[PDB]
Amino acid sequence: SMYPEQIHRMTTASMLREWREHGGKYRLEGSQCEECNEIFFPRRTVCGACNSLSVKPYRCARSGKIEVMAPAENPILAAMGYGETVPRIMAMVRLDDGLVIASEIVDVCDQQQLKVGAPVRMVIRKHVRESNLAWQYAYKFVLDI
Amino acid sequence: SMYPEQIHRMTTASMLREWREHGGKYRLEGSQCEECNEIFFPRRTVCGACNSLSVKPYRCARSGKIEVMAPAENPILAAMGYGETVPRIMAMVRLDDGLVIASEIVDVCDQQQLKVGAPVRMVIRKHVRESNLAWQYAYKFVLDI
Amino acid sequence: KKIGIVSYGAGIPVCRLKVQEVINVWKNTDLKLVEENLGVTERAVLQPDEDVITLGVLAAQRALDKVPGHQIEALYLGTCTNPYDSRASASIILEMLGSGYDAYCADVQFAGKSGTSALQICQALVASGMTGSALAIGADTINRNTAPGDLTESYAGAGAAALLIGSQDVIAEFDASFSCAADVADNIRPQGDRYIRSGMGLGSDKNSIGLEDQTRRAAEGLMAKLHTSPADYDYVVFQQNLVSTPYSLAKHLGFNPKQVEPGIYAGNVGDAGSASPLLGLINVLDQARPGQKILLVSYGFGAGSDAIALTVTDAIEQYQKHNKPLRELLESKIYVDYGTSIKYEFKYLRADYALTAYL
Amino acid sequence: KKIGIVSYGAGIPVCRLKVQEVINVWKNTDLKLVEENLGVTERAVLQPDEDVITLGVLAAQRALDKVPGHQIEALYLGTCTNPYDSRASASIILEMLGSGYDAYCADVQFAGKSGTSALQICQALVASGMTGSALAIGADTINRNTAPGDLTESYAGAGAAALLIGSQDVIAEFDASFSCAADVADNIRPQGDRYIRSGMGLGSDKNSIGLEDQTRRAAEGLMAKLHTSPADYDYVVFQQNLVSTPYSLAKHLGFNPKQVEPGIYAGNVGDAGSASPLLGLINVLDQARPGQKILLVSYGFGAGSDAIALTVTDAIEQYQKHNKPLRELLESKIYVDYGTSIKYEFKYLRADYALTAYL
Amino acid sequence: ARRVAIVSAAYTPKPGSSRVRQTFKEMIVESAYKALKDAKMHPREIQAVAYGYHGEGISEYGGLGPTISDALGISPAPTFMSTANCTSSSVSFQMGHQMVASGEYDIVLCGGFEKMTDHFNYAEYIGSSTECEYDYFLGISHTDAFALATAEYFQKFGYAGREADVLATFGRQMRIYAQNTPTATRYGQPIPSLEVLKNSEACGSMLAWGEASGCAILVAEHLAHKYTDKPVFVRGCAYTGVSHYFGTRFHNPTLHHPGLPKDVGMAVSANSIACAEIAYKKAGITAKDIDVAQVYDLLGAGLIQMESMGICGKGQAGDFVLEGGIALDGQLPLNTDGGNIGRGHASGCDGILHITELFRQLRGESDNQVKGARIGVSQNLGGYAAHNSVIVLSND
Amino acid sequence: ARRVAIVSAAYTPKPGSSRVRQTFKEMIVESAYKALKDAKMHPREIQAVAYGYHGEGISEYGGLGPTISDALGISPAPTFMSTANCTSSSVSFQMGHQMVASGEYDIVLCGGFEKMTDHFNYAEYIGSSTECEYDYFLGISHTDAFALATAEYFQKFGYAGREADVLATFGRQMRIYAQNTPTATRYGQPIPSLEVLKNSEACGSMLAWGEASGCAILVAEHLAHKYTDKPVFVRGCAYTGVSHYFGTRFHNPTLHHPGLPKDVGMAVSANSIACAEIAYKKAGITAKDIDVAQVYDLLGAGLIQMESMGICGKGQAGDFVLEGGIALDGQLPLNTDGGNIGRGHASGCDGILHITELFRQLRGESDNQVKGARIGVSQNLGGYAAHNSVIVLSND
Ligand SMILES: [Zn+2]
Ligand SMILES: [Zn+2]
Repeated sequence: SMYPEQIHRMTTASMLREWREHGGKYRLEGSQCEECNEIFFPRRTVCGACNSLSVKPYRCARSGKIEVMAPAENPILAAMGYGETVPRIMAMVRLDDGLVIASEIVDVCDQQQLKVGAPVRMVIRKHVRESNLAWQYAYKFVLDI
Repeated sequence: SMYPEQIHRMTTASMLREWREHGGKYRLEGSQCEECNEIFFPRRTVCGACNSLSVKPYRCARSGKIEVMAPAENPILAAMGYGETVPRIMAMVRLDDGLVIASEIVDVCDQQQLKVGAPVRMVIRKHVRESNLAWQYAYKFVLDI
Repeated sequence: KKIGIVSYGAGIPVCRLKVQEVINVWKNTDLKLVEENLGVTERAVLQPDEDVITLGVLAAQRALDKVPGHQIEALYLGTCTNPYDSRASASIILEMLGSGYDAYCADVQFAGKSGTSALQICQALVASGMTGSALAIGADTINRNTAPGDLTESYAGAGAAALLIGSQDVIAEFDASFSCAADVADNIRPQGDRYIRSGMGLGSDKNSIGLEDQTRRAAEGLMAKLHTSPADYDYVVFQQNLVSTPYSLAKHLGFNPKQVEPGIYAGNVGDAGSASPLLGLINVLDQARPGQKILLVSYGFGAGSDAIALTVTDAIEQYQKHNKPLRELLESKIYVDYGTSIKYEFKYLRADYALTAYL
Repeated sequence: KKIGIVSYGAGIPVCRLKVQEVINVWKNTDLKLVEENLGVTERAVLQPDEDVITLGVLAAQRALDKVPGHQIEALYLGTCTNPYDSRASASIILEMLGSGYDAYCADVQFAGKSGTSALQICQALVASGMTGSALAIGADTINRNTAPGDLTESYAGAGAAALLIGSQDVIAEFDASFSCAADVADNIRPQGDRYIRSGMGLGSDKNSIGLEDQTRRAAEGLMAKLHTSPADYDYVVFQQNLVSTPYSLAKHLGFNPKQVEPGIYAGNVGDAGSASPLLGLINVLDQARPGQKILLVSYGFGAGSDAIALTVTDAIEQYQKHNKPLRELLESKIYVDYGTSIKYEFKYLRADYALTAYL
Repeated sequence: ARRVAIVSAAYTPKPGSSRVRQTFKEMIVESAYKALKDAKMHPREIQAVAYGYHGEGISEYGGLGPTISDALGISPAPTFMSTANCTSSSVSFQMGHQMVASGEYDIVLCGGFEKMTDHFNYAEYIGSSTECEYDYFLGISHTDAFALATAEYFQKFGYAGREADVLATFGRQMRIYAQNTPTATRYGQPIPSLEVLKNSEACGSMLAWGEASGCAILVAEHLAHKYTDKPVFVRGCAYTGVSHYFGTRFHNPTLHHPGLPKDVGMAVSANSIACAEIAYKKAGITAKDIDVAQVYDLLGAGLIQMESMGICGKGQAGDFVLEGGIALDGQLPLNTDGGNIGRGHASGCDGILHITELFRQLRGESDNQVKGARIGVSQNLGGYAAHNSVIVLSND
Repeated sequence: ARRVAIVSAAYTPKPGSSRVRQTFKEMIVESAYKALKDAKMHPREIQAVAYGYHGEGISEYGGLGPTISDALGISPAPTFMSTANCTSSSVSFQMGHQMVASGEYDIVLCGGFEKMTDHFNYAEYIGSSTECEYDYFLGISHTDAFALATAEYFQKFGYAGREADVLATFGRQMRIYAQNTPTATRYGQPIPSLEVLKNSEACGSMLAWGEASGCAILVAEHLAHKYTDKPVFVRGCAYTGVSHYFGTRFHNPTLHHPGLPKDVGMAVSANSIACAEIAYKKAGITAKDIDVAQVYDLLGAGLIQMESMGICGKGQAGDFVLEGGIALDGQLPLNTDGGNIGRGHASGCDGILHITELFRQLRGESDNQVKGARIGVSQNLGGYAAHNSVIVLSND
C-alpha cells in the first residue's frame, strides 16, 4: 500500500480465459452433437459418442433435482474467496435434460426442504475474484418450491 | 483495499523455502565433497564426481572476474520486481575458486571499468519480495577496483 | 424539419508533456513506436485545478454561447473518469451553466463510448418529443486515471466535447444509429481503483477481440440498415486514443486515408476517452461542406460500440463564418517536465494527512 | 585492559541527487539556504535493491573483516526506519554475517540516537562481563521515509555504521557516558505512517526545545561527571542531519570550529539518522592520533540525547596503516535525476496490485 | 517383448508425516539411495529415470527432469517427468516398464514425491488438477467429490444406519495393519475402539497426509539376478483417462468401453471398472487370482474401488468389510501396510507406496504377510478417478 | 524390439502467431484431427497419447492427461503428459516410441502444445522451469542465458567485427526458407536486405513467438501400410539431462560422459554434445550421414547446436553460415521450414515443429526439398540446454 514494490506471483490470468467461457458460466451452455443429438456439459469440440466435429452450443436445462449433497465445514479445506460462508452445501444437481452439474445450494430459507430429490433452479452469483482484478460471475443453485 | 474480498492466487510460498537456502543466498554457500574435495554451486546432497553422500557446506570465494556479460534492456522481458532499474547488466561471474555464478553487476560508477575480465565482489541486496510478504535478500556483484 | 446537431464546443487542458520525458524515466517502451507508429509526440497534462467538470462546463458553455438565451431541457454527461461515484456531476454542470433547472439529467458510463451514448440519449429525447432540445457532453481525464509506469502513460490525455441537439438551425442531421455490446474485459476499472487497467498484453491480439470486433459490428450494422458502404461517406471518425487507431480501423473496414485524415487531432493531445470520437467529429464539422456524409463509430472497452450517420446541412456555412476551430484551440500550450506533470496530476505518494502544504 | 572500539565499518548508497533537482520541481524552499547555510549540495538516493538491512550488513561485514574469524556474541541494530515492525532485522543481519548464532540480539529504536543507544548497550554487555565483545550498528533510510514535497526532501539521505566493541586491540577506549530523555514530539512517526512528520514549523524555535536542549543536557551532564570542559577535547561529534548542525551546536556549547570540522562528512550525503553520529566518529578515527580525546553527543527526536567520551589509543596507528577511509568511500557516486530518484525510492503512487512490471 | 523385474522398492518412512527440514531434492535422494543400496547397485548403473509429482505450483520448480538427474548424480541419464494427481508414481512406473520392455534402457528408476509444505496451504492448490474453469475456480475440491461419492454409495446401496459402522471398521483395520508396520505413520499407536472412531472425524476414515519420496528399480529379466535372489515381475498394467468434471461420472458418452454397467456415477466408477478389465486381460488374470491388494483409501473410496476392481459385487463392499473380509485372515487382505489412513499419503509418492508393500508381500517380507501370495494388485486413482491405474505383480 | 513408423505429422499453421479465439482444447483437436485425416485413421484407433506442455502455471490446468483424452474423444485411452521446457514434444515423441516399441500399444499419438496467451505475461512465467531459487527468484531469465551464450561464442572464437553479419545471415536464411512455406508465420513476406536486418532487433535473429498444437502418429512397422505408402522410420533417439543452473555449464563434474572437450561452457554445450553422440550410436550413423537438420534457433544458439551436433568444428559454425553452408544448395541444409525465426516457436509444440518438416523432407514433400534425403535429424533443447534431445529419422 504505502510501499509499492511489486510482489512475486507466478500466475496472472488473461481476460481471454473467462471471455471464452461466458456461455458456459453465465448461461449454462454445454454442447450438442448435430449428427447424433447427444448432449454434454461442459462445452467441447468433438462429440464423445460418434467423434463428429459438427458440435453446437446447447442451453442446458436450468431446473433440476439434488442427486447427492454434502456439507463442507472443514476450515482446513476452506478455499480463498469461499471462507466467509460456512457451511457450504455442495451438490451434484441432476438437470431436467439428464445432465449432472457439480455446484452448491444457497439461500436455504427452510432447512427441512433441503433433501435428496429436492427441486432446484440456477442462479447467477459472484465467485472468487480473478487474478487480473475482474469480478468473477458464474452459476450456483437454489431450492425452487 | 476498501473491499477486502480475497483474490484468487494458485501459489503462495511457505517461509520454509528461503529458510533452508539462507546459506546459499546470504552467504554464497555451495557444497564440497569430503571424500574427493570437489566443489559445487549451488548446494547439493550427492557429490557429482564420485556419488558420495559425505558432502558438507562450502563457502564459495566472494571475489571473482566477469567471464561474460550481457545488457537486459527489453521491456517485454522485464520481470515483476525488476522493472525499475534499466538496463540490468547480467553476468556470469568466475569466482577465484573456479566456480561460476549467474548474477548481475550493480553500482557501476565508472562505465569504462565495466568489461570482460573486470574484478568483482559479492554484495547482499534486496530481490523480488516473497509471495508470503517477507522481504527477499540475496547476492549481486559490484566492480572491485 | 430534421433533428440533429445545432452547435458544439470543446475543452482541452493547455499543459503538455513530450513523450520522451516519460520514456527517459521508465525506459519501458520505444520512443520510435510511440512517435512514428502510434503517432503521438506529446500529451495533455491535467493541472491541479482541472477535472472532468472543469473541462465539461468549458465545452458546454462554448456550445451554448452559440445559441444566446438557450434554456436547457436535458443534459447528459458521458464519462468514465467521473469526479463522483454517487451523485451526478451533470447536475453540477447544469447549476454552473445557469440556464434552467427543469431538465432530464444523468451521468452516463460506458468507457470511451460514454459521449456517443449520451449523444444517442439526447437524440432520442428530441426525436420522441419529450424535449425540444438536449445537451450531450463527452469528457475524460484519462491521464489522471493512468498509473505512473503504465505502458500507456506517455499518451494518456484529457478532454471534453459538447454537442447541442435540436431541430432549429441544424448543421448536421442525425440520420440513423446502431449500437452493440458484450462482456469483453479488455480494459477495466473495479469500484475503488483509481487507475484503469488492461485485461491482457497490448497489441493486435487485444485489438482484434475488442476494438476491431465491436467497431466492425456497429459500422456494418448501421451500413446494412442504411444500404450504404464505405464509398458512400465523405468522412469517417473512429475512437482516437491514438492517431494510429482511426487509420488502422479504416484499413480494417475498407475506408481510405483521405476519409479519415480530417478527423485527426490527437498527435499533441493523447487519449481523451469519451471526448475523442466527439472531438474528431468537431474537427470534421469545422471544415465540412453542405451535403457531405459522415460516419462516426466509437468504442468503449468492456465492450461495445456506437455507430452514428450524419448529413451536413446548408447552415454549416453560417456556423463556420465566425467560429474558432479546434485546430486553433490546440495551438494554445504550456510545456512541463515529467516531475512537474506528476505533481500537477497528484501522482506522488505523499502522506494521507497533510499538516501544511509541504509537511 | 580497557574496553572500547576495536574496528568499524560503513555502508553508504552510491546514487546521488543534486538539491536543485528537487527545488526545480517543488519550488518550496531556497536553493541558497540549503546549499550555503545548511551546507548540503546533494543527497543519497536509495536504489530499489537497497534498504537498512543491505546497508547494515555491508557496514557490519566491513567491521568484522578487520577481525578474521570473530565469533559474534551480541548484535544490536539501532534504526528508526526498520524494514520490520515485528521480528528483529538484527537476526537477519546475524544470519547473513555467518559468524555464530549464540548472541544477545535485538532492534533498538530512539530516532537519530538509535545507533549510539545500541553502542551503549554493547559497552554495557562487555563491561558487565556478560559477553567478551559486541557489535553495534546504526542505520537509517531517511530518504525512503521522507515524503515528496516535504521541506526536508532535498537533504534526506541514508547510511549505516558498525562498531565492534571489545577488550583486545582497542583503538578507542570508552571512558564514560551520560544519557537523557523526555516527551518532546518535535518529530514523530505514528504506527503505520511511512513518512516521518514534523510536530511544528522548522527553524531555531523547534531546534531550541529539542535538538539544543537535549544535546546541551547530555554534554553538560557527561562533562560534569568527568570534571571536563570543551577545551579538554580534541574532537566533538554531534548529530549530522545537516553540515550546519554540528557547527551550530558547537557554537551553542562553547566548542570551536576546528574541534568540529574533522567529523563533517554529510555535504554530499544528507541526513543518515542513526548512522550520522557514528559516521562522524568514523571520520574522526580515520585520521586521529594516540592520546586524543573525543566527545560524541547524538540526538534522537522524541526526544533525547546520548553523550559518550572516548580516548584514542596507540593501536590506532596500526589500524590506520591499511584502511580505506570514509572520505574515499564517499567519492564513489552515480548521479540521477528527480524522476529516476522517485522511481528508485518507490515514491510514485502506482497501482495497489501489479499485473506486470508496467500494467 | 521381454519381462521386467522389480529388484528393489523403498520410500522415505512415515509418509503421513512432514519433513520440513529437508528440501525436495534431499528427500528424493534419501529413498533413491536406499533402494540402490537394497539392490546392491551403483547410481551410475541407472540408465534412465521416470519420476512423478503434482506439478510446478507447489515449489515453483517446473521442467524438473534435469533437476532430478543432477540431484541423483546420474547426468547425462534422462529423467522423464509425470504430472498426474495421486497417480503420478503409478504412471511413472508404467513409463519405466515401457522403457525397459522397449529395449531402449535396461535399468530404470521409477518413482515420485510430494513436498506439500513448500506451499503455504497445499489443500487449496490441489484443485488446479481438475476441470478448472468449472470446479476449481468455483471453489469445488477433490475432497467434495469423495464426500459426495461416499454419500451416493451409502444412500443407494441401502447402508442407512450403518455408515459410521462401515467407515469406522475400515479405518480400524487400517490402524491395525499400521500398528506393526515400521514405515507407517501410525506405527506403534494404540488401536482405538470402534465407538471412539465412530465419534471422531470422518468416522475414522480420514487419511494422514504428509511428505514423502519413493522409488522402485526396474531391470530387464536377464539382468535381475545380479541385484536380487527374489525378483518381482510385472504381469500387466493399465492406465485410463476420463474427464475430470464430476458431472461426467453420471453421463460420459466419451467413455467407450463395452459391457460397462447400465448405471454409472460416483458410487460406480466406470473409468475404474474399464481400467481393471483392461489390466487383467493384459496380465492374464481375473479377480479370483488376486491374493493381496492396495487401494486409495479415503472415506468410502476404498469400497467403490473394491467393487470396480472386481473383488465384490455392486453395493456389497460395505458388508464385505463389516464381515471381516479385508482383515489378514479374510477373503481378500487389503492395504496391509495401513494404507493412506494408517501408513499415510503423499500424492506423487502414493503409487510407490502401494507397489512397495506388494513387492514385500510377494517376497514374503511384509509385516502383515499373506501366506503364499503369488499375485498382488495396485488400484490407484487421480482426481475423482479421472486418472485410474491398475498394476498387477507376480513372483514367478 | 520392433521398428516404429511415423505415418502422419501435422501442426496448427503459423506457430509464431497467436490463436486467442481458441481454447487450448480446441487448438489440440485441430492438429490431432488433421493428422488423423492425413493418415486415413479414426480417432478411436488411437491406443495411447503422449503429450507435452510447459506446465500448469500458464492456464492453471494440471493433471492434464485425462482432460486431453476427453477432449480428443478417446477415453478410456490414456494420455501420458510431459513437462520439459521447449523439449516437451521431443520428449513425448520419445515416450511414444517406447510405448510402441514395447509392444504395449500399437498406435500412439505424440505431440504437444502451448497457449501462452492464457497467461497475462508468459515471458516472466517461463523462468519457473530453471534452478528457481538461484535464478528465477533473482530475476534471471532463459533469454539472459542465450544472450550470454552468444556473447561467449563470439568473444572466444574470434568473431569480433562480424557478430552482426553472422546473426543477420542466419536470420535472412530463415526468412528465405519461410517465404515459400505455407505453414510458416513469415509465409509470403518480402526478404529484407542484410543491412536492414543488421540494424534491426537482435540483428535479425530474434524468434517469432506464438501459439500452436502439433502431433505425429506412430505405428508399429507391420501396421504402417494400412495408413501410408511412405512411412518414415525412427532410427534412434537420445534425451539427456543436466542442472538448469547456468553456472554449471562451466564446471559440471556431475556430467559423466567420457571424451568431452577439455573446455566446456555456454558456447560449448557439453550436454548437447553427449546427447548427439549417444543418439548417433543408437541410430547407427555419424554426422557425415545427416542430409538435413532442425535446430532451436535464437540469437547464436543455432551455431552452438551446429557444433554440438557435429556438423562443423568448434568455433567454425559462424563461418559455415557466412559461406552459405545452411542454404538449400549448401553442405548441410538446416531449418528448411524457416525455424523459430521464420516459421515460429510455441514452446511445447517445438519438437513436433521440427519432426514435421523432417517427416516431409524424408517423403519428398518439403517446400524447400533436399534432393535424395535419406537421414534427417532434430536437435532440440530445453532451458539453456538443461534438457537436450536428438532424434534421428530415416526413410528405409
Ligand atoms: Zn455425435
Ligand atoms: Zn566426491
